[PDB]
Amino acid sequence: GRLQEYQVIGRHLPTEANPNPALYRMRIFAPNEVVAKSRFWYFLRGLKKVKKATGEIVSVNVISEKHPLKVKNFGIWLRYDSRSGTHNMYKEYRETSRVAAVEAMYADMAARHRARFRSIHILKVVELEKTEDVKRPYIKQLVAKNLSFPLPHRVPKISTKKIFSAKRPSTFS
Amino acid sequence: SSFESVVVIDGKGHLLGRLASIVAKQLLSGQKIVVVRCEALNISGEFFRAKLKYHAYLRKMTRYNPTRGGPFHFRAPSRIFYKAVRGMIPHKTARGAAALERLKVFEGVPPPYDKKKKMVVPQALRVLRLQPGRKYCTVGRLSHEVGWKYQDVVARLEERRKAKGAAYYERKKLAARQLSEAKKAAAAKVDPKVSEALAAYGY
Amino acid sequence: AEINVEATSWRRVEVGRVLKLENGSLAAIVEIIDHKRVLADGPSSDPKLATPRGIVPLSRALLTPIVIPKLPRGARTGAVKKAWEAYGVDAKWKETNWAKKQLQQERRQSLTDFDRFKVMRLKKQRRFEERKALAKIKAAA
Amino acid sequence: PSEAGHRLYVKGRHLSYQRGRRNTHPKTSLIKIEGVDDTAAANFYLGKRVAYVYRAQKEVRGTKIRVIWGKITRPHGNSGVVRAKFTHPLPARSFGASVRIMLYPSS
Amino acid sequence: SLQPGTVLILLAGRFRGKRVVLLKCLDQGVLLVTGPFKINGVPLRRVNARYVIATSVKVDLTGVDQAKIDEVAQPKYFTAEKAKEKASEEAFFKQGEKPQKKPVSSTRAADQKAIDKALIANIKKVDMLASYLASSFSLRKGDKPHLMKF
Amino acid sequence: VQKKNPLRNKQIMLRLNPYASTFAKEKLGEVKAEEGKPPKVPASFKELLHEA
RNA sequence: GCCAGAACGCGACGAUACUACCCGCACGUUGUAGACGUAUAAGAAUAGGCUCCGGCCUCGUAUCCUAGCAGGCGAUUCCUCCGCCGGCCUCGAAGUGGCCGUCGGUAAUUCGCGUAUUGCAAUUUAGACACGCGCGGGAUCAAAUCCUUUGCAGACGACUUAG
RNA sequence: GCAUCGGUUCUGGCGGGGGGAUAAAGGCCCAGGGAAUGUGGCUCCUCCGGGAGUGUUAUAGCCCUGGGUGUAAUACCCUCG
Ligand SMILES: [K+]
Ligand SMILES: [K+]
Ligand SMILES: [K+]
Ligand SMILES: [K+]
Ligand SMILES: [K+]
Ligand SMILES: [K+]
Ligand SMILES: [Mg+2]
Ligand SMILES: [Mg+2]
Ligand SMILES: [Mg+2]
Ligand SMILES: [Mg+2]
Repeated sequence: GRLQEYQVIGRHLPTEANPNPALYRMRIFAPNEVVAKSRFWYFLRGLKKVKKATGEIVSVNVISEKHPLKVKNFGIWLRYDSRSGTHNMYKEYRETSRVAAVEAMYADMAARHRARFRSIHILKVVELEKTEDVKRPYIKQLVAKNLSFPLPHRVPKISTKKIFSAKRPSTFS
Repeated sequence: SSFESVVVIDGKGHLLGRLASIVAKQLLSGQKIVVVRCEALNISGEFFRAKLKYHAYLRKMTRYNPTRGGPFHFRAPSRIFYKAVRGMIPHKTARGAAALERLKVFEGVPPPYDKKKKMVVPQALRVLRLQPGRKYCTVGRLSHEVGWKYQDVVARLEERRKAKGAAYYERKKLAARQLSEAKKAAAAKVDPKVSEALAAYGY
Repeated sequence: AEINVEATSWRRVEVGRVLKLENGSLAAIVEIIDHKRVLADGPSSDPKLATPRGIVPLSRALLTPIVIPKLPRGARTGAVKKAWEAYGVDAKWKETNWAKKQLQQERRQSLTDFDRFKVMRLKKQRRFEERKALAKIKAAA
Repeated sequence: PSEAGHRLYVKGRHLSYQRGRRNTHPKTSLIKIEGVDDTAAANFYLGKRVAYVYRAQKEVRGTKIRVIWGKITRPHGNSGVVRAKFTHPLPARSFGASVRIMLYPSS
Repeated sequence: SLQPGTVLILLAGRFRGKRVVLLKCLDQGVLLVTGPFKINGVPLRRVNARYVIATSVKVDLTGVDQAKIDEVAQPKYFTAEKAKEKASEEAFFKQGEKPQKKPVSSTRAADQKAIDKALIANIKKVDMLASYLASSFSLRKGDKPHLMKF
Repeated sequence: VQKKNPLRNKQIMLRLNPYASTFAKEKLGEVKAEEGKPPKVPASFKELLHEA
C-alpha cells in the first residue's frame, strides 16, 4: 500500500508559431499524485526541451491491476548508480501485481547493493507469459512440478507480557 | 502479569545477557527472585571468543596498590551472572542496594530450593532465540578454565539429588493412575444430572 | 536387513491442505507463492468458518490434518466450493481436538456470576463421590 | 465454616513519577495494575479510586494507620500502565510498594 | 441496567460484599433495596447507585403491593428520629458502662415483614437462588474484573 | 466575559446563523445524485490506459 | 606446591557466676524496601517427545482450594477434609520428610431461630517474623584485664612464657 | 460524596451522502479462441511405489476476447450528523 502506478500526460504550452503541441505519456510509480507529477517533469526534462514553467499537465489517472488474484512472474529492467559509475541490471520477481513487484525491487536493491530510491531508473516492467521465459534459478525452483515442503523448527507465538512460563515450549507446530 | 511471593528460575538453557535484563527489571519493580543452576547458563558464539573476553578483563588492575580499588575478578559461575545483573542497576544508590537485596544466586540446587517449582523465561531461552547452525558455549566451562575449583563437587551432588527425584517421580505416577481409576468408578455411580449441567458449563 | 529410524514427521504445505487462521477461520491452499506466502480461500457455509480469497502469510497459520484430495492447482472459487462440500470439510473439522478445545474455552468465558456460584456447588457434589471411591481403592492398596 | 477470603480490590504497584531522562515531576505517578496488559484493558479503570495505606508510630484518633487517596486519570504507553494523581504526591520511598485499586465509581 | 427486581452487589459500607434486591430508583442517584432481612440480614435501606454492580438476574415482584413501597420511599422515613436515638450511646458506655442494642421501631419492623413476605416466596421457586443470595462475593486469584461477565 | 464555541454549543450557532435549523431539518447534507443510466468508457480510453 | 587471610565471610568444640540460660503462658511500651488463597518438586530432547500401552502434545485459556454474625445457636444428615500433641523410622550442599495413635473441629443433602440504628462512601485496625515486659516452672555456680615475671619478642602498644 | 450544567481536551461506537474504468476484482449465465507444470482415456517400462509417451475435456480443471444481471458489492479518498 506504499506505491501506486499512474498515467501522466503532459504538453508544452501552446504558442502562435506552434498551436496544438505534441502530447507525451509516461507510467510512474509513486506514493501519491503530488510526487507523481514531480517525477514526470524530472524524466521529461532529460528527453525533450520542456520545463514545468513552460508546460502544463493534461491528465492524471490511476492504473489498477486487472487480476489481483492470479500469481504471476515479472521481469524488470533498471539502471542505477553505484559509488563509482552506472550500470544496467535485470531481475525477476513472483507476486500478484505490478505494484507488488516494484515494491519488492526497491527493498531488494537497498539490501544487496545499498542503492537508494534517488539513484534508480525503471526502464520496463513485463509479465512473463510462458514458463520457458524464466531465467533466474531462484524463481525456477518455485515453478517446479508438484511442489511441497514442511516447516521445521517453528517457534510458537507467546505474548510478550507473559513472563515466567511453567513449562518448556516445543517447536513442532 | 502476576505478583508472587518469590519466583525460582531454572538457569539451564538461558542466554546470559537476556535473562539478566529481565531479572533486573523485576527487582526494581519489587519482585523477589532466586536463580539456581548458574553453571548451566549459555553464551552465544564460540567458546574461544568468550575466553578472550575474560582475559582482557583480567588484565585490568590498579597500578599503585592491587589490594584496594581495583576490579576484583570473581570466578564462580553464579558470580559471573551476578556481575551482569549489577551493571543494569544503579547500585550506588540506596534504592539500588535494596533491589539487589531481593536476589539470590547459586550453583546447583541447594536443599532449600529443591522440592520446589522452577519456572522458565521463554524470552531468553536458547532453543527459541538462536538460529540453528550457530555456536554457543557454557558458563560452567569458562569458570573451570579461569580458576573455579568446585566443578566436580557440584557434579557429584547433582547426581545424588536426581537419583532421589527418580524415586519421587515413581510415587507421583502411581497416585495419578489411582486417581484416574477413582474418577471412572465414581462417574457412573450416582450423578444423574450434575454430569450434564457441568458439561454444558464447560467443566 | 533391519533398519530402525525414529525421527520427526511434519505436515507439509501443499495444494489441498486446510489451514487454521488466527480468528478461528479456515482456508484451503490453492497456490504456493514463496516459502512464506500462499494463496488460499475457504468457501464455507458457516459464517464463522469462512474466509475470502487472498494471500495468507504462513507465520500466522496452523496446519490441520485435513487434505482435500485431487484439488487442481489454481482452481477458482466455484471449483473449490464444490470439492469442499463433497469431501465434508465442516464435519471433519468438528471432530478434531482443536475444535473441542475452542468450544470449551468459549463456554467458560460466557459464565455469569450466578453460573459461577452454581458450578462451584455442582463440583463439590461430584467431588464427594470421588473422595469416597479413592479412599476405598487406596485402602485395599 | 466460611473457608474464604474478603477481597474487593485489585492489587497494584507504585513504579515511579512522570519523568524525562534527567527530569522528574512528583505531581503524577505511574502505577502497574496486575493482570492488565494493553490500552484497551486499562480503559476499564479510568476514574476509579486508589488507596495507599501504611503504618506510623503513634495513635492519633484510634489507629496507627494512615491513607493517601487518589484517582486514575489516563493510560500510559502501550502495555497497560496508567497515570494517577493523589491528594499529596507519594513519598518516593515507596517505589516498589503496593496500592489498592477500588471499584467504587461503577459503570 | 437499574430496574426493579435486579440483583445488586454492594461494594462499600457496612454490608460490603452482600447480594441484595433492588426495589425502586430515587431522585438524585439514590436507590432503595432490601436483603431480604431473613435471607442475609440486610434490612430496608438506601444506597448510592455509584457504589453498586448490577448483575443479570431478575426476581419476580408479583406479590409485593407496590403501595407500601411508596411511603418507605418518602423523604423523612429513615431520619426525623435519628437525633434522639443517638443520645443513648453517649448516655452510657462512653461515659458510664454496659452498652445495649438500639431498639428497632415498630413501624420499620412491621414494614420489613409485609414487603418481604411475597418476595421470599418468589425466590424459593428458583433452585440455588436462596443460597446464592445468602453468601457473599469475593475475588480469588486469576479474576480480572475487566473481563468478568457478571 | 467568556468566548463560547459554535459547533459545540447549539444556542451560539443559532445566534449567528438562523438557517442552521433548516439545514439540519431538511437533510441538505445528504442529497442524492440525479437519476440516469450512465454510459461506459468509450473503449479507447481503456486502450490508452493499458497501452505501454 | 609457596605468602597474606575479608579487622561488617563461614564451620566444629570447651567452660559459661550475675534470674545472664531453657520451657510454658499472657500481654505491647515496639521494629521490619512493604501479607490480604503470598496454594502447585520429575529428568531430558527441540531435524523430537509423554503414556494408565487404549492413546496424547500450538495454547497454565491448566489443576487445587473456594458458601454460613470477619462467618452465631439447634436439628436432619455424612465418614469426608483439617489441626495440636505423642511414638517409630528417615534426612548432612546451608539437614528434612514419611508411617501410626489418642484427642479437638468439620453443609456431601435439607431446614428452624438471630442479624436492622456503622443512619447513602471514608484502611476490611485481622498475616509472618524479630524485640521487650510480667508471671509459673526447670537447669547452672565461670572467666578476662591491670599487677609481678620471662626474652624464643620488642620504638611504644602487641607477642612467647610463669604466678 | 452524588446530580444537573458551563470552558478546554483525550478516547470508543453507530446512521447516511459524494467520487474513480460511475473503482478494479469476483459469483452465476451467453458466445468465440488457446495451450500445459496435460484430467480422463490409449500405449510401453516396474509391480516396487510409480515413471515415460500420445493428445485439448471426457470421469478434473486453467488462460485470453466480447456481452447480461448492473446505477451489484467491497476497498481507498472526501464529507453531513
Ligand atoms: K438466614
Ligand atoms: K445461617
Ligand atoms: K466524542
Ligand atoms: K459509485
Ligand atoms: K460480471
Ligand atoms: K495421460
Ligand atoms: Mg578474619
Ligand atoms: Mg462537560
Ligand atoms: Mg456498476
Ligand atoms: Mg456500485
